[PDB]
Amino acid sequence: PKMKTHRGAAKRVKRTASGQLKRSRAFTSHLFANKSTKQKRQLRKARLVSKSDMKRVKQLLAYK
Amino acid sequence: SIELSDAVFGIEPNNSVLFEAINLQRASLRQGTHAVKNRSAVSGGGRKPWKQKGTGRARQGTIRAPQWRGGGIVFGPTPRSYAYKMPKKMRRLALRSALSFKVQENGLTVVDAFNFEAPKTKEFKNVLSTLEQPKKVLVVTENEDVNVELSARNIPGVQVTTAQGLNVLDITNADSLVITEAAAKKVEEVLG
Amino acid sequence: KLHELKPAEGSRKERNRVGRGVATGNGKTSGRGHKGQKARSGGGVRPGFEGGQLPLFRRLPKRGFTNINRKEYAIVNLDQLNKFEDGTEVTPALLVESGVVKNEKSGIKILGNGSLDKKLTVKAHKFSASAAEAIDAKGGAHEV
Amino acid sequence: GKQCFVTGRKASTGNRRSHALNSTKRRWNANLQKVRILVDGKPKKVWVSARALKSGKVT
RNA sequence: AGGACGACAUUAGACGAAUCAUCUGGAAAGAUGAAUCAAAGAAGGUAAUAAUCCUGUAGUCGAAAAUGUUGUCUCUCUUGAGUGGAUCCUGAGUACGACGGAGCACGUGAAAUUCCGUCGGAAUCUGGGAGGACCAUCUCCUAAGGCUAAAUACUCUCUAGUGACCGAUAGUGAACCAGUACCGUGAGGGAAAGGUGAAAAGCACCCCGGAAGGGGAGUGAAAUAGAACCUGAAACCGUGUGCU
RNA sequence: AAGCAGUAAAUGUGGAGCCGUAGCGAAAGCGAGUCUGAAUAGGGCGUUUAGUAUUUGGUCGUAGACCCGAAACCAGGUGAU
RNA sequence: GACAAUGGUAGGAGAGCGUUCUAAGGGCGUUGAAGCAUGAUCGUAAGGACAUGUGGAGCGCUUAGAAGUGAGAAUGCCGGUG
Repeated sequence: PKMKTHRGAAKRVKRTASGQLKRSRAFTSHLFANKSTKQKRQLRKARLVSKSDMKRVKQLLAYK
Repeated sequence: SIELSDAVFGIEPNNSVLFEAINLQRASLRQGTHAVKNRSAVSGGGRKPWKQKGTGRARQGTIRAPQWRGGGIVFGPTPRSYAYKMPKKMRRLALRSALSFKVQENGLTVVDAFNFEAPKTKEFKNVLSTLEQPKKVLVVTENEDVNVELSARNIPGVQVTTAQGLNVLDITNADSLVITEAAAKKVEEVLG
Repeated sequence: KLHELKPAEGSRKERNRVGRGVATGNGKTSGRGHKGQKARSGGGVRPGFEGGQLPLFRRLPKRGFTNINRKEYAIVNLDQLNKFEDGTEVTPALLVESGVVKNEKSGIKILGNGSLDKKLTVKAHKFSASAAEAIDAKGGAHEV
Repeated sequence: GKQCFVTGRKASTGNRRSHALNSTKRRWNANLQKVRILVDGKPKKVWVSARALKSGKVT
């Protein structure tokens, strides 16, 4: 049958033109009195997944 | 006389597409009706026969296991289809390459209208002898001709067909082409 | 000649057969290494998550939504408009039959990457603000 | 088993759930009552649900 | 909703072209020469390998009687639309709501549409429902009565036919008189067993022996082809011997 | 692609569609630029545009999935000779 | 023609031998097919021939195609025999 995509990965990433994935940042949910005002302001920018995780999880997003 | 066109008969043949067209037409004639029983489908089993530990014998679970004599084929045949496909331009180019090979080999031979009013194989055998054709021949026409296929269908090596029924395998298998002056322009208008 | 056939060079290869001899180097263990979970008929672990520490798409936060009325447009840059003779009032019908647009999704949008260098009368659904200037500085109009 | 005479009411089957959604099979019976209704041939006593006994019957 | 009205199909069948001679051979279909048919060069048998020896194939012909399907003729059936609007009708313990469940891709969630058990319970064309909580305006429709062919799924079974399917440890468990010897109180489980030769021509008769079994002599092209029958291998068991 | 035709042939017709020609952004939406922000100021991703159909080989996913093997668990029956 | 290089498990890459079947071409066979027995033959290996005996009718070669494709070991299954 058709291969099934990961429905919880498809809510956390998006494909860039080169085929890289644009993820989001962890540690931004609560407990903000403990993080610096600079470490809170730089966790607000999205980044790309690594080469290693792309090695691991790249069949789960073969339709994305 | 002579009726041809350099864009359906002057094609430089394409061996790499001709091989795939022949192999495709060969793979598409296979039935594929071959099956075999496995552990699920062999009658019997469902009872361990030796009680596992406490007996000097090797531990077993079924009398229909792939090792026991009498049951269980591991990965045998199964009924599957064998045909595949390829682009339309490649199909057309394969036919053009086959016909150009018959032309370059000096196989093609155009003739005027076949005229048979009653079926008879003596007449067709004599017509081939007059034209001095090889034992394997392909008689092509514009439509179905009920007195050219009733004759020349019990002769060994003579195959009769139509302009809208040309294979790559039946052309590459013959030795000579005997087309008419209608089927020639018909095939030049279909292809090319 | 059916008794003399050759595939194009580099077109076919031998498959590889494990479990048949030690000269092949895949006969015993079949390239699967020694005892482990990855050496058992059956297999290894589910792809991505392994049962071990926390997977990657269970450790990053979700994001965004999907708009139900998202409208997408079939894009047509200016340079694709050069295949049309002068005049030749261009519509989404001529633009699909000509052979530049296939799937008129929600309409067509003329974008302005390239050089027009013609005098057309483009009729589209939406224009870019850098394509209207190009289509009207070579002479020409555009109705929406 | 039993079932309403006039209409067709009869027990149905479903689940019964805990506060943790632990399912367990259970039944839902009809509110059948032994009522002596008046059909000719003889007045006979039969099962009738209390839903049909309201607003129209013979007894 | 009951009957009367000639063509096809099934269930037996008939006709059906064209080859002779020599060598090897136990035997010709093989090799060597010449020759014929073909709407027939599919296939099987025949003392070996056959388009022309047999059964057949292409083609054409056939049906007392039973059945199926089908065309026409009867046999039935059977008043179809357009205006007008006072007023009357238009499926009720139904629709729907609360509580407890289920079903919708949809896990009670903001959950629409749909069913069930218990309680409550509408309106009547200005009516009633839907357009994913809910309200208003717009658009589409008219529940609570029922029937229905085709496209679709499958094969115990009959009729033709096919296979880069097996070839007796394989293919059905079963090519054999197998679901049987048997084995179990029972439900139930389950094997293993193919082949003389072209034709039984299957050894008249003589000799040793109580018989079994031989040794001849005959049948045969072959008897280490003699029914413990094609071939006959390895482990294993022997008899003789060359060097040690 | 299914469908139609035809020797279960192989070969025509069919262009609903599907991939690519343009991205970026949660989205409205702008367009080779866009998003953030007061602001190209800088930065992130782009302008890298040659792809596409079929097919041999390697590997992965869904199916028992390289082969043999439990102690058991559920359902329906058979047993007090 | 000069120079160098060539141990190897797990495993990675390449080139090959052989088996059953299919297509097309070209062959062999009762003047004796395959199989099976022997031999003091050929190839770098997998393996290929030839001669003799037997046997008793089928079988190779070339080029491609497709796989139930090659077994000393699983207290492996079945048969035979120590």
